[PDB]
Amino acid sequence: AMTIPYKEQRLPIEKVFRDPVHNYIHVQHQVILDLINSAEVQRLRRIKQLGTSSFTFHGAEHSRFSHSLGVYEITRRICEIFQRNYSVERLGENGWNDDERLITLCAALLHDVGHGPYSHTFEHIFDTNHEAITVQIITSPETEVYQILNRVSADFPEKVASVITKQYPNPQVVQMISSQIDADRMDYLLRDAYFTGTEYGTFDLTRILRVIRPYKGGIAFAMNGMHAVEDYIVSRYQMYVQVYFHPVSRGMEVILDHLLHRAKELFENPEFDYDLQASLLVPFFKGDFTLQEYLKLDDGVLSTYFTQWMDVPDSILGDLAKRFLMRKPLKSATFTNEKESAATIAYLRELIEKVGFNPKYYTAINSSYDLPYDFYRPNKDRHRTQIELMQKDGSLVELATVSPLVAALAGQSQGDERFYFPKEMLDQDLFDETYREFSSYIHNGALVLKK
Amino acid sequence: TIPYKEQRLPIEKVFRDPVHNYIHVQHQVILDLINSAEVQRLRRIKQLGTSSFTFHGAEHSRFSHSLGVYEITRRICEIFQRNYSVERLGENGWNDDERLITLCAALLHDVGHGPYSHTFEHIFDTNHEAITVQIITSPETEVYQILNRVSADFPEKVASVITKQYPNPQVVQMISSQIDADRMDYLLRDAYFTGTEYGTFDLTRILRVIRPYKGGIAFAMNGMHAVEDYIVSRYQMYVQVYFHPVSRGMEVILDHLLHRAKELFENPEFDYDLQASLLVPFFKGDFTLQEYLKLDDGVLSTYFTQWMDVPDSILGDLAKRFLMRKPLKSATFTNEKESAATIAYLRELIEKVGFNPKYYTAINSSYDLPYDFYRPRHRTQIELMQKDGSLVELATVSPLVAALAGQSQGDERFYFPKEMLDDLFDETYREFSSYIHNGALVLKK
Amino acid sequence: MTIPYKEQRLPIEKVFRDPVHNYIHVQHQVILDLINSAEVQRLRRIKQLGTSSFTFHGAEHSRFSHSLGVYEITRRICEIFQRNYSVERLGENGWNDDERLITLCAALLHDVGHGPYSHTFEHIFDTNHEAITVQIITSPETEVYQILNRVSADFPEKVASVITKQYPNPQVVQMISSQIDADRMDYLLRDAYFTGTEYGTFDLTRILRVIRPYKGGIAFAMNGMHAVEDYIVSRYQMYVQVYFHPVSRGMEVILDHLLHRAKELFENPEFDYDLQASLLVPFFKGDFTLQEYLKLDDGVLSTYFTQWMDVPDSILGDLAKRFLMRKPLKSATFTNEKESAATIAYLRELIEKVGFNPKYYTAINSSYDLPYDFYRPNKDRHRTQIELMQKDGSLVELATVSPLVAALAGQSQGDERFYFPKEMLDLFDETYREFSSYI
Amino acid sequence: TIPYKEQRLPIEKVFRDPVHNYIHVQHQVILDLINSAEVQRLRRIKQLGTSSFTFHGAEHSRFSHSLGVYEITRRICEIFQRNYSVERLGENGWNDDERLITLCAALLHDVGHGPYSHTFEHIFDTNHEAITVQIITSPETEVYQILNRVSADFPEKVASVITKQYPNPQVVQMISSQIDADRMDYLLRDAYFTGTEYGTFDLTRILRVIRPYKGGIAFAMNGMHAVEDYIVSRYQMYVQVYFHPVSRGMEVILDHLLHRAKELFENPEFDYDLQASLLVPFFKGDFTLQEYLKLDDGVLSTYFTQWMDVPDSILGDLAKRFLMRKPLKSATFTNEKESAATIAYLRELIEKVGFNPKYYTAINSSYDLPYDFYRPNKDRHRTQIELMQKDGSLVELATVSPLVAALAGQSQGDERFYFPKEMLDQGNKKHYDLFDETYREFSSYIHNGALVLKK
Ligand SMILES: Nc1nc2c(ncn2[C@H]2C[C@H](O)[C@@H](COP(=O)(O)OP(=O)(O)OP(=O)(O)O)O2)c(=O)[nH]1
Ligand SMILES: Nc1nc2c(ncn2[C@H]2C[C@H](O)[C@@H](COP(=O)(O)OP(=O)(O)OP(=O)(O)O)O2)c(=O)[nH]1
Ligand SMILES: Nc1nc2c(ncn2[C@H]2C[C@H](O)[C@@H](COP(=O)(O)OP(=O)(O)OP(=O)(O)O)O2)c(=O)[nH]1
Ligand SMILES: Nc1nc2c(ncn2[C@H]2C[C@H](O)[C@@H](COP(=O)(O)OP(=O)(O)OP(=O)(O)O)O2)c(=O)[nH]1
Ligand SMILES: Cc1cn([C@H]2C[C@H](O)[C@@H](COP(=O)(O)OP(=O)(O)OP(=O)(O)O)O2)c(=O)[nH]c1=O
Ligand SMILES: Cc1cn([C@H]2C[C@H](O)[C@@H](COP(=O)(O)OP(=O)(O)OP(=O)(O)O)O2)c(=O)[nH]c1=O
Ligand code: NI
Ligand code: NI
Ligand code: NI
Ligand code: NI
Repeated sequence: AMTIPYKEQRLPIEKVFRDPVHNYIHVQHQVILDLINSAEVQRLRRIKQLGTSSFTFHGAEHSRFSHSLGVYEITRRICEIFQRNYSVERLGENGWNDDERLITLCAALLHDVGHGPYSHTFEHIFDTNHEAITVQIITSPETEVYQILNRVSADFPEKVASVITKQYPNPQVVQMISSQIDADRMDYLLRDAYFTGTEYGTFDLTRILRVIRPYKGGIAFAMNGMHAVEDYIVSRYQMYVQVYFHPVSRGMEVILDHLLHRAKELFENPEFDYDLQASLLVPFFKGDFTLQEYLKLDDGVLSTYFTQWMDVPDSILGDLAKRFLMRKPLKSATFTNEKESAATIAYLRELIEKVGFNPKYYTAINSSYDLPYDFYRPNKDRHRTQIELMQKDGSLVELATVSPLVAALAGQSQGDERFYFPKEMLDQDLFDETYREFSSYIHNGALVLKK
Repeated sequence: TIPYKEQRLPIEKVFRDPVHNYIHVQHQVILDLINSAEVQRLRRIKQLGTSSFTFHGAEHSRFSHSLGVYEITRRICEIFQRNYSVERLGENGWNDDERLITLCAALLHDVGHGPYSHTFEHIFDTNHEAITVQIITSPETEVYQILNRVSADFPEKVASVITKQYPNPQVVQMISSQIDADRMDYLLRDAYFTGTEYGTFDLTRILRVIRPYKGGIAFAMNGMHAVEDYIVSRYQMYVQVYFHPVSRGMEVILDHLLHRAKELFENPEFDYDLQASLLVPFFKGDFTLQEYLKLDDGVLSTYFTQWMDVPDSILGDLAKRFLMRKPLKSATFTNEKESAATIAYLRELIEKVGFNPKYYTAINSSYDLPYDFYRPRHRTQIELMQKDGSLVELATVSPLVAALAGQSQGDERFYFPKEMLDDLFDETYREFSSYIHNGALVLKK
Repeated sequence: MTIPYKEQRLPIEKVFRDPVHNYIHVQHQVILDLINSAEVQRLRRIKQLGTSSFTFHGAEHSRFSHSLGVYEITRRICEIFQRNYSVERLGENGWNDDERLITLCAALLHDVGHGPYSHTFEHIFDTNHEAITVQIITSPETEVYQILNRVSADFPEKVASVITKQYPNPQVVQMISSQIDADRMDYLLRDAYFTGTEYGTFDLTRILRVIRPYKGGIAFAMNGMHAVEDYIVSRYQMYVQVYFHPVSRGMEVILDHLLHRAKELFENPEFDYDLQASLLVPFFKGDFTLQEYLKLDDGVLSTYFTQWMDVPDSILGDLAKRFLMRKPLKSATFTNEKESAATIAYLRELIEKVGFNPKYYTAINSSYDLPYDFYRPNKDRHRTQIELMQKDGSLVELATVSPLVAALAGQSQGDERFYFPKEMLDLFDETYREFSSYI
Repeated sequence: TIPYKEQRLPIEKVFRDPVHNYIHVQHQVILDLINSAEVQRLRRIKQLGTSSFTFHGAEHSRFSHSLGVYEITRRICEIFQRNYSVERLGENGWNDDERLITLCAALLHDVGHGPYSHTFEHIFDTNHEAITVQIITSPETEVYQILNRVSADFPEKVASVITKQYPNPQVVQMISSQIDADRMDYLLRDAYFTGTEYGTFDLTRILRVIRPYKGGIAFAMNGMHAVEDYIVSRYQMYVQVYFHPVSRGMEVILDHLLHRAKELFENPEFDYDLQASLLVPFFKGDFTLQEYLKLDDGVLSTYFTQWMDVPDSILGDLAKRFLMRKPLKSATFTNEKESAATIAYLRELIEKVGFNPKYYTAINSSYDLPYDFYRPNKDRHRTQIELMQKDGSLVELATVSPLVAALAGQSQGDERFYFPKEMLDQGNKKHYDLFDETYREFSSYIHNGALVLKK
């Protein structure tokens, strides 16, 4: 027993957290344990990983907390492997340097810490940015996370954040958390599939762990593992078109967006004279918030305020709050492009209006390209956009050049376009002719462009 | 127009479920119930309460559990109709005319649960069974309007299944018995989401041996082992998950947090605004059904977040302990009588160092918990059906089930702040420590 | 009075545990009798993948389990069709559940004519499994026929017409045989399950959620395009990684040359030795009865091989050792059959210098010859389309709307391999320490 | 050149396996053993014998099981070496010099099994452990020539691990104990192929807590529940799969079929040709290793097909019953002594309708099957699963697990009486009246799957 500095302190016994996806999360460092236990990581239990997806895939109730630990776990497994077989002691200057282990472990655990409730929707209404806030959390002395990291060394908070912002000077560390095949994507693809119940949009983590390699340029995958790397791209693409891009979840998302926007407009309007009782949102209505105010938000804050709003003297706010709480998403139809459809969309909005729906709150144009999921688009100008396969002689070849399957998927390359509207426009009074004519513009789930 | 009662969906509707793969909805009435306000609200209430603090995958809702119970129930009905109908077995067979009502009841069996049900009923004296019946039979609810639209007597009938007075024992026992769709779903779903997996017995195997008869529901003798596996899963799920001390430590905090909130609300000397409008009728002890329906898990945690800044050190700390996961630790003890003197002394030491033992200690046993154990109320027991129709008791023919019945080492725990086991309060902490060895009380005083 | 055979539903359905589908559900007496019949039972002793097990050692599943899986998938389709898309609701574009029994029987029986190592066997002895399937279904001598004849007199021929694609209900025909059918779906899933190529598994439940009858047969909902894509990708992965594997084919060549060599020394009227190959005699002669064929299974051949290891012919004895002890020939990849012709003959003579004959130790082999076909949709042939159905009932060819499926189709995966002994790569050293120049 | 014992393959050779995903081979010795004639023939022998008749997925070979056991053992040795080497725990630690012999013993543990091993040993008085040792220690085999090439004394040492005489308890217990690589693979693999998907435990959690100590192999106390799940899976596989009556019905037919063939061969008056050359040494009770090694499942089934046409009624029919799946039906009974006179009477009745009772009936119990229950003997080290406390002391599993005590206390084995199915049923719409009253008399003794003794 010696004087062990904080950065190297180990728990007397390994701590294990049951996880349905990875079986166990293994924790050996005091620092990592203290981070998991910190106020701002604990906060992630109360924020759903998949936002509105749970309305379509009702198993999708998992938290950002569990995913954060999952990412940590995969990262830990990679570090173990790198140290065992591909260390600096074995391979020299560009081998894995295990002094990088702690920072890589912290970066993995904390990568999503700045996420708020329904963050994609919250960011569009309130001009937050989960990435900026992640950095702020890590480096602002008021957080428990900072106080832990600063106890490692004085510059440790800045270093951890630089990993997340991809400015850290070791590409093996950067690319383990963020690349085209990283611990982050690997956990969420496995976890989202496990909980939605789409268990066939799933690859083999262990085979990928068998072929993952560190090198001078970052992280590559041995050539004999090409097929396992293919399965991963297959899962990635399957999860995108089947789960994340689902029209009904997006329909709920549109409601949420329009709900939060109406609230904000009401708060700012002097002619509106009722109390929204939404104290934790006030700083965001005003566009003037602190990190502390932000850290108080989670999914429950929003739904709690929505419940209180079902009684508001505003018919639109009231209805939108109802729609979100009770699951009444807007319906959608596809169109080709914004330019062509413009005239038809405008006219359908007129019809919707005439029937008593304010088009601003009850319609939207929506694309899957707008969502935070990117396709594999390997480009030799941005090295972190490629998946590299390592040949036996140590040379690298980009995945798509050797895999026709991947090249076919990377070339499927397409995001959709949708127009949203109330279902009651199609469900079937002195509005007969209006509904009849609206329906006639919808065929095979698509806008008929007659105008 | 076709009658609501008979409104079968021309195209089946399916909901992907990670446990059962799909929930199949085949009747308009069932779809309408799933879509109704008071079922939807179950999305916002966690099935397992504080268990997620121990098993972080246990974030599944009462909503997904309710759909699961409905699904297993649908599958038993389909097997009953195909293999054991009245058309074949008469009196001992299944009358599929009962399908709609059995399905509505299975879907709604938990609709009156509030947030952190067990804890909530301890503080505010609510009752989920009674509220479930209220929801089904009160005209103000979407659920009622749907059921009443079936026929005028249908709400009361549906509720009679849940009260266990519906005159069909096959219908009653499908929803509630020792082995029913409810327990089968939660064992499988809890196992699936916690990742414990001990509680994965083979459902299709039980579905293959489940039989109707004149006095309820039995299991074919050739399915004894399948039934044993279910008993084993229950045992495991109870001993490993439901009775977990850490989860119960978080429950004690929640309990004490809500009590302190109530006390402050009633405190003439308390100036601060709790901004807890939805909890107010419960603080006051005068609440309506509509007021109860507005409650969910997110309501409580939102209010706890606001409370973290309250000028009451106890309330502020208890809210922090719940939101930031700082449970009381616990140690086992055997006797309420002999450990008493020792417990009283530990409370002194805890107080000595500045924790109010009313808030920062508790006595807790797994006997208090909502779930129970199998020991052979009106019927509630497992019957094995011989090929000749006669019925045998499971425990009489399975020594394994018999052995586990007598296995109820349900503990007793004293809860206390972790700080006690880790400034010259140091001697007090050491004293306290010497009374605790390997998560168990050392009886000294 | 008593129930017609045609209509004998079991009081309690019978279940067969299957690791792929969890359960095979049997609810008709006709189906149970067929399952229990002599010619279906013999499929237990014939491997589904022949020589693949030498490369993927878990692939020891029989054709019997595959046959039951096809039956089971077919049953699930019918049950869904009846529930949601029956004639009662859709008329002419709907499913008529009176067709259930014939469809299930055909599903179950589709492969009954398969012998041991089917592809190889047909190449040497000139047999045809399709023809034999029909023989079995229509010959008074089989238990299968007796069962079907008991349903009604014309039932055997109707069942067979389903297999031969001549039956007048395209829905019945396409369920068993099309571009995505119960057959393909089971073997892809099962071959994946047993080889352990875990992905190559697609989501069957999603396919069964999107599968639709219509007047011209079987189509798939447009909103299920991605599910259908998942199927195509699995298909591609299985072909490229499993069915086309060179090591498995290296064993196929040995077996081919082993049986072909045994034919020769039986045909050769000179050298006299008891081959002991009682059950192969009719096949050497090319005149066999059906009963003679039905006695053939994997164990028969390997039992003969065990004996052939000591036949005075060193070529046959070696070949038998090689097949029994897993000693496969190696292979390399080239492009043209006319361009490479000079390169082959040179190596042939160099192998003969070692003391082994190129006629039995080399071969020309391509992936395109195997009993597996790529999805190649044509404008004229309706059999080669996967049809997607829009909500208005209009059909769209899968490849028209899926670039991924299109890009995979145009990917002309065609192998071309020359086979040679491993002993080449290592008499004295100065014989085969030369011309390894093809790496 | 590098010594054979140390020879590593240029690149790791991976074998796709549906159970363990991959089998990993690094040693030249292991690759050669896998490739050897005696290991290869395990492809031609089913692991579960007659189980495939009740669970039709169960067609996996003893070969894939052998690679599985090797793989699990390799994973354990790997864990033992990097976490519990002698360099770290000294005396209680793992000595990686033992790796190669342990892998060899794991791969070869079942090499002496012939076709339908349990039935075959009953009729022909073979012993698969004896034969395994023979294959390892006999110069005539490919397996010997590989092992002896390791070193002169290596074959004897490999054999001693299997006979459990080898001095290192860690090596012996990894391969044979109450919780070893052998049991772990077949439980998982048998579950995987039968499709009893919930008859499985978690290999990865056991691997996380498995540990060497001076007296062998133990498991960290923090992994007790995972050890529990292993016992649970073990028990459910026994009761649901291995002990299945229909599978045992087919085994009874196989047993009597082989017995009849032996008897017919021994009859001087019966001069018909059985055409079963490879079985003749076994009929005679005089076989060599080489004659045994030629035997597999395909040899037997081939002979059974010919036997369908042999002019003995009993043999022809039994051969048909085995090829065509016509198992004997069965009824349980609890006590042999009290049931004995009744069984004799039922045997008379069965005989009366034309079924020779010696071939068409049987009595067997699950106790007779090669699956032992967990019964820890407090003074017999080998019978126990040891859990290691934080203090380093060992505590037997049942001692601290009520569930395991409950399962271990419920350890029992049935008793069945087997008879032709046709004794019970009377066709579709009954017509066959000539023995009708005998069928009814017989039927009155079979009730609720059990033999009923009249009062
Ligand atoms: N209706 C409903 N569907 C749910 C729920 N949870 C998950 N789902 C799944 C099953 C549905 O088929 C799928 C799509 O949701 P909707 O039914 O609202 O959209 P869809 O376009 O199917 O509407 P429709 O078919 O016209 O009722 O989401 C729920 O609470 N209610
Ligand atoms: N510490 C901690 N444990 C968690 C969390 N989520 C799940 N768990 C699980 C891991 C362990 O199974 C179990 C242990 O909880 P604790 O660390 O609070 O209690 P314990 O007394 O076992 O450990 P301790 O001595 O308090 O560090 O809870 C979390 O966010 N923090
Ligand atoms: N050697 C061998 N491979 C097997 C066996 N069972 C399955 N396999 C699989 C493992 C490999 O994925 C694949 C390769 O088999 P081979 O070693 O015969 O072919 P390869 O071209 O690797 O020959 P090589 O060892 O490189 O000379 O076959 C077996 O019993 N022996
Ligand atoms: N009949 C039959 N069953 C099989 C086969 N392969 C697996 N099994 C399974 C499914 C059966 O429910 C189980 C029991 O076999 P049997 O049907 O021979 O015995 P059981 O006592 O069920 O006779 P039963 O037909 O119910 O009077 O074995 C097969 O080829 N034929
Ligand atoms: C689109 C899609 C849905 N689902 C799930 C999500 C939902 O919970 C459930 C129903 O989804 P739906 O989008 O409703 O799909 P459906 O074809 O079953 O019916 P329809 O579109 O006509 O309503 O199935 C998948 O698992 N995979 C998929 O690819
Ligand atoms: C007994 C048993 C059977 N099975 C499988 C084996 C068979 O393939 C299939 C049929 O089992 P059976 O032994 O036939 O039992 P059953 O209840 O399905 O019907 P019966 O007794 O009337 O025959 O189920 C299990 O998976 N688990 C079990 O415990
Ligand atoms: Ni992430
Ligand atoms: Ni419930
Ligand atoms: Ni087929
Ligand atoms: Ni074994």
